Amino acid sequence: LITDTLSPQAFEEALRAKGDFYHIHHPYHIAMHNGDATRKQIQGWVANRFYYQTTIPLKDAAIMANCPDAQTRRKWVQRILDHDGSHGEDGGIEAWLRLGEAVGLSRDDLLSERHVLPGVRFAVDAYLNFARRACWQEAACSSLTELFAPQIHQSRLDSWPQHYPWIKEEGYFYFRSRLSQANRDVEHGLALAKAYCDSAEKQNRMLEILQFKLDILWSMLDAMTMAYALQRPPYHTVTDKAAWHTTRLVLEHH
Amino acid sequence: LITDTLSPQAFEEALRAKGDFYHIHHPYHIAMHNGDATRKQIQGWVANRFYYQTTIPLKDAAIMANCPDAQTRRKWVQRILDHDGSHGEDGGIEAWLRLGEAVGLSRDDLLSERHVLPGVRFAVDAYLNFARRACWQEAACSSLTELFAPQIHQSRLDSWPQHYPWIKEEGYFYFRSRLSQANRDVEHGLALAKAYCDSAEKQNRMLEILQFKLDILWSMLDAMTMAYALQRPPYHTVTDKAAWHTTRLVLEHH
Repeated sequence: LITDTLSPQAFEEALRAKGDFYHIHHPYHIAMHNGDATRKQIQGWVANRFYYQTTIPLKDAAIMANCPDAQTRRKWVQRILDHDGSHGEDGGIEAWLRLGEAVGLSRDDLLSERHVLPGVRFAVDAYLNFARRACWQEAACSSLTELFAPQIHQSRLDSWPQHYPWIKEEGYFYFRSRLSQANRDVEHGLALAKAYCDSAEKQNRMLEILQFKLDILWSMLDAMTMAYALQRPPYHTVTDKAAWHTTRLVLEHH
Repeated sequence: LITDTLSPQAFEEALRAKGDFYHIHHPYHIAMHNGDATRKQIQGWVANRFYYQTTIPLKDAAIMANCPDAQTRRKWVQRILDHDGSHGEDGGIEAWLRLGEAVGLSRDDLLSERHVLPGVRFAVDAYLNFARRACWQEAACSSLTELFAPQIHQSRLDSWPQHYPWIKEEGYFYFRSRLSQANRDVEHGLALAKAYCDSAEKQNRMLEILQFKLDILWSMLDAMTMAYALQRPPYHTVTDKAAWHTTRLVLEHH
């Protein structure tokens, strides 16, 4: 807990220390990364992670709708361009679609969202809903967990292909290459947090908002663990079929 | 799937069939009902279920804010009176607090919401956010899962006191009695569904909405399973203390 307002520098260090809770320390992430995960588990990860990615532009658009500052909006929309693709070219979403096919899932499998677990949906939807309601500074700042991402790993040829030979190399490589080409300022979140949180009370609240964001990523992986690692998907005691809801009910009729 | 529009009485039977997916069929509920749950699992269940219970009034008020029909609102508001108490009298929320005391938790433990798991929080908040955005008819109809609740928590000595004699008898009896006195019309959502859902398209959508409501309840028990039955609470690889966010960010500063 903070009593005396931290300085921009020490506040940056309180923010970065939340990195210890990043989802890379989740066992499901670790099993995947070590080559220990099964085919079902990989495919389930890609299909559920896909839901988080197709929601990010809705979430960025929500922030912009709450942002009366044109200069901020000019930087922020690059996040939407990134995912959706612009100038008639392909974007991040197309990268994730290429990974799906590389791991053996079809375009329609991913796009339909049919394999997305309720637990994943609720966590991801919490992110969107926070961005719809919170002030734009607070919602924008929550994007700074992106600073905890790996080294953009490539000194690892012994990492995925190697570990999972059944994954098609063409697709995987298109995925890694579309993503290393992002144009969004991954730092904007931190710069904004440093400028905006200029009192003890805001700084403490921002650390809680960061915690919320981390709780979302971790909770996505809990849901995957239950379903694909522990044999306990929703309703397993009553049916062997997938029976969870499959619709973004508030945004689409059917 | 529904092909051609079902009659009201036949549509009712399709809604009732979804009770096969009610949360009483979840392993965590079964273990509690069977006498095999631990004290930590029971305490964790009361604390997390209490987050759901304190949210119901907010969700019912969100329905009312979207309902321009006075006649509906006069029935709906009794749900709020049931939960919060009226004319000085106590209400269902006080019954849950007594249940918490009865299983060994303090009122501050419950009221503070500090033990609520993020996975429970995200599922419960998805309910409130659906009610805030969906048309009032669709949001109201989801309350019909209350029809699936068994004989209002009562059986010939098979219960909780014989399996868990450490449960305090005063609190427990206050809980069972105080909940039996609710005045809300639990059928209201089912009567509105039969009147409102008068096409195949509405019927199928309503079935998906009920499924969404069922997925909430199941997903709350998944998160409790992960924390209290499988020793995998959030961040268990990095810390043994509780580090999840504990604040309803969009409704309270701290």
